[PDB]
Amino acid sequence: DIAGLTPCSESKAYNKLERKELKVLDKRLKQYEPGSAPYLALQATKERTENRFKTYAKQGLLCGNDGLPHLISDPGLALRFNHAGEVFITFGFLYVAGYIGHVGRQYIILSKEDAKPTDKEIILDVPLALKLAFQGWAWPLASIQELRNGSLLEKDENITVS
Amino acid sequence: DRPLWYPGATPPAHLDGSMLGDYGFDPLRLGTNPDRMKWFREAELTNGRWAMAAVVGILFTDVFTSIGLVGLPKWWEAGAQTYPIDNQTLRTLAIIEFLLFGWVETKRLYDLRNPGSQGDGSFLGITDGLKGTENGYPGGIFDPLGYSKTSPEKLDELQNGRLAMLAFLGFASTAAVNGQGPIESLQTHLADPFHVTFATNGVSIPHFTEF
Amino acid sequence: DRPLWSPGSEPPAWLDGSLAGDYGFDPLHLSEEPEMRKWMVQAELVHCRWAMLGVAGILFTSIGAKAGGNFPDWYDAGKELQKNSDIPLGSLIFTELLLFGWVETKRLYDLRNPGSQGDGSFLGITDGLKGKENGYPGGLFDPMGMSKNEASFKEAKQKEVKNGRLAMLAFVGFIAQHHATHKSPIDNLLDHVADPFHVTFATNGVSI
Amino acid sequence: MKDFTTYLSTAPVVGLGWAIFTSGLLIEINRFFPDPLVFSF
Amino acid sequence: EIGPKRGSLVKVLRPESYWYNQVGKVVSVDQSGIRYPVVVRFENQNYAGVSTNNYALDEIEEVK
Ligand code: CLA
Ligand code: CLA
Ligand code: CLA
Ligand code: CLA
Ligand code: CLA
Ligand SMILES: CC(/C=C/C=C(C)/C=C/[C@@]12O[C@]1(C)C[C@@H](O)CC2(C)C)=C\C=C\C=C(C)\C=C\C=C(C)\C=C\[C@@]12O[C@]1(C)C[C@@H](O)CC2(C)C
Repeated sequence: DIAGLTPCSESKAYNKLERKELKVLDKRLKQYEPGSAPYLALQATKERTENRFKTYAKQGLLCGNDGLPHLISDPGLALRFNHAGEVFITFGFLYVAGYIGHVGRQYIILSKEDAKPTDKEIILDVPLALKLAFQGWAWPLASIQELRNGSLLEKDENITVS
Repeated sequence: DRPLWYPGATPPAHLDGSMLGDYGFDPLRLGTNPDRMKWFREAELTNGRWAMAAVVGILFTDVFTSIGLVGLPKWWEAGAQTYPIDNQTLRTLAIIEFLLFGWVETKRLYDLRNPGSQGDGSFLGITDGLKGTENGYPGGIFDPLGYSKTSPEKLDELQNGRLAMLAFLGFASTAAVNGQGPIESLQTHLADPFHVTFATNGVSIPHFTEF
Repeated sequence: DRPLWSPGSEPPAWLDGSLAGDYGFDPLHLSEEPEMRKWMVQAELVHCRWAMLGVAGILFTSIGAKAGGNFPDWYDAGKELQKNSDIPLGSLIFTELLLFGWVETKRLYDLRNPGSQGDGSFLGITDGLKGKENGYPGGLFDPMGMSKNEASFKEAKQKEVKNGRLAMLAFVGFIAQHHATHKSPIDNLLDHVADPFHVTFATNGVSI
Repeated sequence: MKDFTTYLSTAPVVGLGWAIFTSGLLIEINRFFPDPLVFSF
Repeated sequence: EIGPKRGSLVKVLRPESYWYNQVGKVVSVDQSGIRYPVVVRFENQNYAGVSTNNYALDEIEEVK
């Protein structure tokens, strides 16, 4: 009940929308036999809709004036209340993104220490790429240990015109 | 130095050098840098040293609790039962813990950067006794059993510490999928060894085969 | 100089006839590289051994079921043997996976590092636990000293490959005749000899 | 055989190995686990 | 004789060249008193497509 919003568990617009979708899906049930493939498909879609509304609700998710769930993003404001899960868990993307970056940077540096590193880019060295992909699980430790040693950057060896 | 974690085809690069509990296990090659290796061994020593005290504080009390000697709560609710007593302070334990712990943690920190950097003009009169022998291995702290000639006692220390770390991870995971204690989950494993198993007792892996 | 898989054809360059059960049949050029050949030979040997054990077990339980015992057929055997069992699924699955992880990991590292597990690591076993050939271990898996004679070991290796290939070719046939007749393999064999002219693969509705 | 396995390292290793793996992983995750709008905390 | 050793990697110091602050291998050094005798060769091509150029003696520095 922050930023003027209300929990999805006590909102009339949320229930109104839920019944609307359950009704528009149920209107298509009369056009088919009670035991065929379109009937089974429509029944599976109805079960998924009921489960999603139940899953979206009772999990601290709150909506505002229209039944649509809103998301709290300020840390602290999302930590003082049970709203950390909605967007404060940015560390999942940061982990996968840093994993991709560390694997690519390790492949660029290692491949450059070879005669003509070009054809190694158009024709990947798959045993070296697979070995470097499964070796970068602890990428933040390698990043902090490669920064203190100064092996992450260059001093002044850049094609500049400044 | 000690037996390899695998029987073959796994030759490390920076693990050839002598070290305490050297088993040659480093697949991600994290300790390639010498300074980072020297810092990671201290981190492993501190983590194992505190995990040992934590696992004995949980397991040793759980033995008497399951037998019936004491009426103390389990570890997952020992915190929820200490503060409801009438004579127990508020949540100031975290602050006094942070202050009194940071005071000695910074001494141990400045000792790693500059080994034996405890000058005479720092403490009152024990300003000379804090000169540790090696990094992570001091002398004036411990009083007996340490003036021997052969160091592989540290191997027992490191092996007990690694087993303790793995044990605490099992304590936090077993009590997260079953809601019981370690010996409470161990005693039931002795009764039915095929029924209470992580593959089928707790919701660990999605096994849905109920034909 | 040796009988080939296609009389009149020519065998490849990387198949001289020194391999166990060599016949020169490799049209898709697989196992041309030395490492790929080293991996493919072990894959064939492990497949031959598992196929021989599985076919022998299927024929044993099928013959016992035809004789009168309480044995289920080869197909749907796991369904009716799990409903009345105290061993729970999932636990049994991971128990099998846990034991097979240890065995197959030691066998894999024996292939990448030939003669490496026999170094006193696993409970102090030095003489055994070290293979003699590519996919032919020794020391512990040879109770009878039948491998200490090359003149008989070569012929016995040839017999193992030629029997395993027929066994896996038979296992593929077990699935086909089951899916085509919904009967036991020993029931299909006894029904074929009862009427070799009328019943066959062409008079069963399916596969026409 | 060496030429075929080296041919398989140009454009398929990046446009059909990773693409098929990543697409199949995200699709199977969204298939067994239905539609995820929060960390379910 | 006046230029650097033939075959030694050098660094370019011409502030308006495509290989500024780069490392190039010296292929030959002329001994006729010309303005730009040190001829170098670089692994990476320029915007035009060439990979070699000749610099003077003052705009050539040793690598790092
Ligand atoms: C050496 C430590 C150790 C020991 C003795 C045990 C023992 C036990 N565990 Mg546990 N566990 C451990 C570590 C350990 N665990 C760790 C580190 C984790 C986090 C991944 C877990 C997570 C876990 C869960 C989720 C569950 C158990 C459960 C159980 C009980 C049934 C066995 C089972 O289901 O498979 C065990 C599952 C594992 C993941 C352990 C296998 C791999 C470990 C880490 C290898 C270590 C073994 C060691 C090398 C050899 C044994 C040493 C011992 C003789 C001292 C059993 C008494 C189940 C239970 O409570 O039954 C109701 C259960 O649900 N464990
Ligand atoms: C239009 C201009 C242009 C073009 C044509 C290219 C083209 C290329 N760039 Mg480039 N680039 C450009 C502009 C351009 N760039 C610009 C403006 C910049 C900024 C200055 C860069 C900076 C840049 C960098 C930093 C890099 C490239 C790289 C590459 C190469 C990528 C090869 C690849 O597919 O990646 C790889 C794609 C992948 C998906 C690799 C993942 C492989 C997985 C892990 C293998 C696993 C698959 C598995 C075995 C299959 C099993 C599946 C099974 C389950 C079915 C490629 C030839 C990269 C390179 O050098 O290649 C290595 C490189 O790192 N570029
Ligand atoms: C793994 C290689 C790699 C790495 C480590 C980086 C890293 C970086 N890039 Mg970059 N980039 C790459 C590839 C890479 N790039 C490629 C291939 C392109 C051409 C499409 C670009 C085009 C690009 C632009 C236009 C810009 C950057 C910028 C940046 C910086 C800002 C962070 C960012 O994420 O921007 C965004 C990065 C992208 C949008 C590229 C995403 C495409 C994927 C991730 C690249 C595929 C890499 C491949 C799989 C690696 C092969 C693995 C190997 C095992 C075979 C950062 C240092 C920004 C900058 O200038 O610095 C501040 C910027 O403006 N990049
Ligand atoms: C391993 C050898 C082998 C043997 C001994 C048999 C034997 C038999 N099969 Mg069978 N089959 C086999 C392989 C084999 N099959 C394979 C690989 C397939 C998959 C294509 C099939 C698919 C199959 C079907 C669908 C059916 C049978 C049926 C039968 C029975 C009647 C004969 C018939 O009409 O089959 C048909 C003959 C063939 C399909 C030709 C297969 C020839 C393969 C390549 C083996 C040849 C190797 C070797 C020369 C023969 C063995 C030597 C010696 C032991 C005789 C009979 C007892 C029928 C049955 O169930 O009886 C009621 C039935 O309908 N089989
Ligand atoms: C059906 C015919 C066909 C098609 C549609 C393509 C299409 C493509 N080729 Mg290929 N090629 C073909 C035939 C074909 N080729 C043949 C016969 C050969 C000779 C064997 C080659 C040899 C060849 C080489 C050597 C290369 C290509 C490359 C490329 C890609 C252009 C580069 C780019 O996207 O920017 C670059 C993209 C980035 C820098 C960012 C990296 C992230 C990317 C987007 C992830 C990779 C996913 C992939 C491109 C998308 C799916 C691919 C699709 C085929 C399913 C492109 C998608 C280049 C390539 O590998 O792509 C990198 C390249 O190096 N081709
Ligand atoms: C046939 C087979 C492989 C065939 C491969 C062929 C022809 C390949 C041919 C070629 O490659 C060459 C050579 C050269 C290439 O250039 C070209 C081609 C043309 C590609 C494998 C079978 C391999 C078959 C195996 C390994 C079977 C094992 C069976 C087991 C274990 C049984 C388990 C049971 O569970 C059941 C099923 C039922 C339960 O009731 C009972 C129990 C016993 C529990």
